[PDB]
Amino acid sequence: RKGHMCNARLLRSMPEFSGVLHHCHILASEMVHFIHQMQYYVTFEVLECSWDELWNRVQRAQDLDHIIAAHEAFLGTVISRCLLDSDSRALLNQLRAVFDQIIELQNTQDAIYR
Amino acid sequence: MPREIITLQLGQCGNQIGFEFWKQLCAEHGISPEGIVEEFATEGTDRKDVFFYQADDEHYIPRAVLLDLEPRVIHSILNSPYAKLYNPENIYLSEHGGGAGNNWASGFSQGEKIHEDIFDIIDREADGSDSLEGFVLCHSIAGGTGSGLGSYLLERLNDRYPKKLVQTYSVFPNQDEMSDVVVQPYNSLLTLKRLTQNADCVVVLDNTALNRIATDRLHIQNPSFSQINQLVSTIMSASTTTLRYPGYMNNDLIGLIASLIPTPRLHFLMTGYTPLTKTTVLDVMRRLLQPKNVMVSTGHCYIAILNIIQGEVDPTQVHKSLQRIRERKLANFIPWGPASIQVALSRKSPYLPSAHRVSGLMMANHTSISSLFESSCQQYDKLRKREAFLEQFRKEDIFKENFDELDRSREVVQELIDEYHAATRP
Amino acid sequence: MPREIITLQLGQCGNQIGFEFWKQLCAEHGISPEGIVEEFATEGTDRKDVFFYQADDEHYIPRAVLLDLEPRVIHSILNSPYAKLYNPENIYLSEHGGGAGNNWASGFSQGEKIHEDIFDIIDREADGSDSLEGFVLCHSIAGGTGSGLGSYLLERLNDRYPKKLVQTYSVFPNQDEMSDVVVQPYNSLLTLKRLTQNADCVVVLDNTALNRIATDRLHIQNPSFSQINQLVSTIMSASTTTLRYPGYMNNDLIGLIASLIPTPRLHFLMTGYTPLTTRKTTVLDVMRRLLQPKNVMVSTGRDRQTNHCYIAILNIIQGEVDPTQVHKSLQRIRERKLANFIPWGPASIQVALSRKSPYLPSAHRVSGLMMANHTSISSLFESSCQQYDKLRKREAFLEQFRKEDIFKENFDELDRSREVVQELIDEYHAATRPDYISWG
Repeated sequence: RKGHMCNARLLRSMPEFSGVLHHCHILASEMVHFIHQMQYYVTFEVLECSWDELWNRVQRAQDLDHIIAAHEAFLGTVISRCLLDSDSRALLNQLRAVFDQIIELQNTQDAIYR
Repeated sequence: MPREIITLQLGQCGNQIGFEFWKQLCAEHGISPEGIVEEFATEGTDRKDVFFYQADDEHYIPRAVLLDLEPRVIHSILNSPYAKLYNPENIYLSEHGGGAGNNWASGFSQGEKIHEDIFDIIDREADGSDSLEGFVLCHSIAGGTGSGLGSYLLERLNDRYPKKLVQTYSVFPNQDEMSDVVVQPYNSLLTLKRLTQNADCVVVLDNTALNRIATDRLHIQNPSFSQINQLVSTIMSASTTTLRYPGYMNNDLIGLIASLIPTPRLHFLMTGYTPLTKTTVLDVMRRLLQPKNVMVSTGHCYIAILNIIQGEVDPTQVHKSLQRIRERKLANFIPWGPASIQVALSRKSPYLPSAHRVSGLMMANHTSISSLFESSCQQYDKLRKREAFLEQFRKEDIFKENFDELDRSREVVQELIDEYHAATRP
Repeated sequence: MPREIITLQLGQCGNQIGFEFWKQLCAEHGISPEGIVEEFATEGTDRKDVFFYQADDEHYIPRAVLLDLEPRVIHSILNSPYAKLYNPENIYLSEHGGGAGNNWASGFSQGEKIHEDIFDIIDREADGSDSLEGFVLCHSIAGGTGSGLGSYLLERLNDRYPKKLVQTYSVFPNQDEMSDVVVQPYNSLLTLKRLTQNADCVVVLDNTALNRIATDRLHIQNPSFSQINQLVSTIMSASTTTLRYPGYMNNDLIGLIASLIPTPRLHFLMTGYTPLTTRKTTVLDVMRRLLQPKNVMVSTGRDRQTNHCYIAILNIIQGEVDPTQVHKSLQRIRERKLANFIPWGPASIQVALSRKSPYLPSAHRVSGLMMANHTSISSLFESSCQQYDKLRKREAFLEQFRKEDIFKENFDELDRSREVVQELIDEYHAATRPDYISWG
């Protein structure tokens, strides 16, 4: 996105490129929205919840067994929210394909700009 | 590794806002006005190296460059308790104490006159930054120095760092009051032009909306510029909260901008701050939805909204607030793309006393900002049609031959308005 | 969602009544004069969102807009101990500091002059309201502002908010005292016209009845404006009891009105209050006192020719009330025929039991207010029409109307108002009659 929005300033002087610039900025903005939302979900729906579980448990822990169980619960909550199960594998693959497509779009945009 | 950001404070208003910003940051991080870490702030979780440098005397020095065409504000900063906060090598002051005379063209010529001092400072800071993320130019579009020189600096940052983001905090003049600067509409048009064409992200600071917020929400009868700048400093602290508190996501300004500016030409960002004076996620969002708390004068739909909530927040209350916001359709999104509404939970700074366990900032991209650019264009056209205050412009190089720089600024701001409307359109 | 009511205080009298209303609400909620909730009032069981707004500082701010074309009352509110309770941005003052001068035409022209500012304010409050229920305009029907500006605001609210209720509390001038406004009958007729055609409910506040109450029940010789405003504030506080004390049924004014007003034009409500004074009161004793003419707060002419009747009665009984005593009171009222009802419909008599404000001192373990729609209000409308006809037939006090645009060419709006008020009197008498269904 940085390259998009800098190069569309550089190449604004030539109007021929503007359609490419705009279409790339749109695709990149869609990707940016998705990634930002998904990271906010992982941070709060995975990390925030798992850390709150861990901290509440440890802060009410009276036994070492209790501490161990609390740490396991923290990690389990993080895994569950982060789609770390053996049943989320398809959604994980889709996430990974989206990542790889975003890298590909980056490469294609850099090629177009070159 | 640090991700340094250089703050450029331009003209009287920019320098005063930078000074109050540094005071607010010091207060939020528990840093004294001299740059010394307070004993209560020795164990802070904030990354100071991003925005401050540490001197050999344990002084934290702002990565701030103060440029003004008038001596009054620079002298006030150097005579303030925060004089030791700024790195002295990063301060350029024009020896030509004539200022821009509230003339945008004069401010541009002054930026050219002080180019070497300013670009020497910028280059020194760039080489002195381990991982400079970018530059934030804080200036006003309506003055002479801050407007003309601000547009010049936006251009020069775009030229010097054409692969680096250039963000501006551009103060838009009050559209409802008669500007004391008869050329103010020209300055405003030139600044809107530079934000639309040469900036990756323009934070619109509408003096009309800021005054309205300061009066209606802070209970300031006749809100002073000082109270508005205190709100601005609160906003700047909230904007740096993701830098000061290490999180898992969106820990950099690059990521913020990429989340905020989906259209490179449509790079005008609206800001929102709260409190303007036990808040639940839902109660916060309900108060945020009140028009009196939006910090952008937009004449339209929201493209995206990010609420950064700092303090002790129940994530389940955040989720409930998001669910209620969705059910209530509290934000209108672009029809040609998915509605980007994010909520980040962050902790508040431990060093700033907060009467409120939780504060929140809303950043909203809303197409009515095009109406603000249209208003600025109309003010420019109102001045140009009267040839008002042009005798001083013809003395300045940008206006020496013709007023084409004003007309181009009006065109650029029109293009910005039209792009904002297209972004309002599928 | 809250069901917000915006209180619009118009002119000297409206603004003073609004100020006393805000004082009463503050006292009922334990809110300081600065709008801050008192420490002792944090645990109230009342739903404030219906009638108050909450400021960001945990201050409860009245959902009240104070609009005046004369500075005296707005300045009095901003100079009162409650000045900090109200949002200063909710105070509109006409730059034309001429007021309506007790002239309906001048008040109307002023409403026209401040139309945009007023509807901008109303829309700002509507957007600041999650589920705004409506606006209550506190004005006088006999003055200039409350009559003229009240009619203007009623028209503009009806046009701009055609799905929102516009209720008015219109204070009628004292009929027993010589009005200083020789055109007062014209102003009253015009206000009655606007209440009849463009208002959903007009609460008639007769200064004659207020004087009668002050003499007979409070033993106030020559009641001062402060004592009148204290009575008004008592009534306004009583009006919010169904909102302030959570019950199972009829907890909102909309539902109350829909239960009380089967005929949209027959929206003139009479009030009665008890005790009115400077033993455990039973429900039956309460209802008997309410049925006592000395406790009715409306000056209706005792026309011996028209057998006036109640269309509807609501008895709001505030305090520690035994429902078995309520049932006994209903039985005794029925057996004694203590109320005459409209002949064309069943006697709608409801009784709501409510709790008193924990923050407001109640000298009476039990109080009661009666709100009654009673055809003898027609005697008031007939009197207003007759006074209008007396001035118009004599063209008395018309020079100031002819100076105003609404009356500059002719008085046809006054004559239509006089016709409407005559029709209102006759319709109220018919509503006292079994033929009311065919009266219109």
